Amino acid sequence: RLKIVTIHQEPFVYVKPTMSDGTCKEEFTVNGDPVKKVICTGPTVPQCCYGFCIDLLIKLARTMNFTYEVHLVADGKFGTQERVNKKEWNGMMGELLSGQADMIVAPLTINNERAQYIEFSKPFKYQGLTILVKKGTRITGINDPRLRNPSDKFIYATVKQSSVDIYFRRQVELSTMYRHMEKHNYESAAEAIQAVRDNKLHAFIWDSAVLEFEASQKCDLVTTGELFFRSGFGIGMRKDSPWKQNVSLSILKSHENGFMEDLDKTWVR
Amino acid sequence: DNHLSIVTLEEAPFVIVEDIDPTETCVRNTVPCRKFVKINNSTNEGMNVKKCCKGFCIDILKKLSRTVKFTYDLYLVTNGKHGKKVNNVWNGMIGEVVYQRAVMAVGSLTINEERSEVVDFSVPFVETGISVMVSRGTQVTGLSDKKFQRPHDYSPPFRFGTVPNGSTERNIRNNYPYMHQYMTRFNQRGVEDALVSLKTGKLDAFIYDAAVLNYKAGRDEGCKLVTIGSGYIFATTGYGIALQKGSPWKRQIDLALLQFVGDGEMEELETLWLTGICH
Ligand SMILES: N[C@H](Cc1cc(C(=O)O)nn1-c1ccccc1)C(=O)O
Repeated sequence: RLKIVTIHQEPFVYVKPTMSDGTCKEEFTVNGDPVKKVICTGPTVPQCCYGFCIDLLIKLARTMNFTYEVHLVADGKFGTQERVNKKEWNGMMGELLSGQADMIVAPLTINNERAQYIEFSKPFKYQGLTILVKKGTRITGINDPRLRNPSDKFIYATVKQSSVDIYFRRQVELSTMYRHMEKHNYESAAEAIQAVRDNKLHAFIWDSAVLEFEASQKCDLVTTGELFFRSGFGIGMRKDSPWKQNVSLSILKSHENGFMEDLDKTWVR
Repeated sequence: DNHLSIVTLEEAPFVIVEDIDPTETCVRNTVPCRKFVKINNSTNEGMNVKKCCKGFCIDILKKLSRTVKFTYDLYLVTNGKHGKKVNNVWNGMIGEVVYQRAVMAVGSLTINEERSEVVDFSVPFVETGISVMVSRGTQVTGLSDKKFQRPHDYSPPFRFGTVPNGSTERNIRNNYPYMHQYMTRFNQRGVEDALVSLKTGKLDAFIYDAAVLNYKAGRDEGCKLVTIGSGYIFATTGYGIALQKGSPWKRQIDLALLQFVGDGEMEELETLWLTGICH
């Protein structure tokens, strides 16, 4: 019985209240296809979980025949490595290596950092990083003056303890932007996004699979379009888990099957 | 041991092959690469010919040789292309690996389920997939476009095709049976062959490896041939290094590749070899 952790991140994981009798509200798509929902415990009430990853967890659970319990990550973070001297990981990463999760199913970005300590499946989604701005605000993209030059008249940030924070911190040439950002990063993408709608935040640097989806729904927002960096989401597992190879075999299969395609038409596009 | 037999396969811009400088030395961003060249078509005898090899993946192979610290004897594959299981005996680059004639294959080799059951693939180092090239102005979502799955639902019916006997043809044959049947009469010789049929209005669309269609579109004179957005690419995947099942090198190769995408060294190679003049 695998313990799967995950994290609220539309459109990959919607997290929605339970009905009275502890069941999830039955739902279909406007294309007439059933909306699978699994119970997920978290910050500690059980709730209802669905979305792109969730269907993907169900295909994996069926393909490789296991059972599972899902929960939301304790600290609500993706995970970076921090000092205590020893070092430790926060968010989904720390839970994966502590044994609190047997597998991460989420938009977990694959990077050399994480991959040193955990195994990733072959990517299940190909995406990148982009910038989300409130429509009306018009910057040219990653090299816009008001961005390469930092100043508290135009505030831009990413998400605390994420692959984007790692990315902006590992690279000596991103030092100025990163010095601006760490004074402004948000604990979660919903917060950060809700700020851009409240004018409190001006540019969000986040995953295009998520930011592009927020522009197509919340039409007060929009992104740049330019992808200044490209990255992939993988399933995370502990070093040498029995599952790693069959998991990624199942990801390749689902790409060629068009299964991932149908997830994109259901959740992302 | 850290001296390694590596197989590759010519396919500009990922691997580009040149004769040796006449001198017999491979100068510049070229690396030596031998090729066993047959004497005639009715004997197994041949000579090992010396050539020089450059390109996007050759630059990859260089960085890995420096980062992961190995040396290598690169050769090109004589029997087959990327690797096809023919009566359960692989040819291509995959076959040189499975039958332990190379310990890794470097090239424009796509990562698929079938190959992964017999070789190990490193993390992908360039995104590819199945994509659609059209002349600018044709409106097409992607492979799963209705104008492709039910072609006679539109008048005139679209004229599209691919180059048969590859992965694009096979993938389509399995996923869209009636699309496969219809586009058969529109099979192409090869990529340069199908571009011209696009540009002279003979063909309406070309369905093929997405990295290769992007690279073509980048360097198309007049910038009139275009591919669909990256978000409409089907069976997204990527090029990777094939190693042997259980290879002890896969770990250092994966870390090395993810480092090169992380610190910018990969985007630089992309801009060096892959980015063209259109858009
Ligand atoms: N790299 C080639 C694969 C390439 C050639 C074929 C073909 O000739 O049809 N199409 N693709 C492709 C199919 C799906 C995803 C990505 C690429 C390989 O290794 O075969």
